[PDB]
Amino acid sequence: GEPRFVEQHLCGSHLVEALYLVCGERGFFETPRSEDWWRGIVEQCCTSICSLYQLENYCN
Repeated sequence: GEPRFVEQHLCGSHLVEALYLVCGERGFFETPRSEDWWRGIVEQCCTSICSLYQLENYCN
């Protein structure tokens, strides 16, 4: 029952800070992603709900 599996609404600064926390800047985000990739993250985490663990899998 780890808290990182609790889904929530990641919008605005919450989503930016969550990406810095679980995905980091070095590695995945060192290469710019696509606008469609960013559309899917906002859709799955801001419009819908996603967990920090689910967000980590988007960055592999």
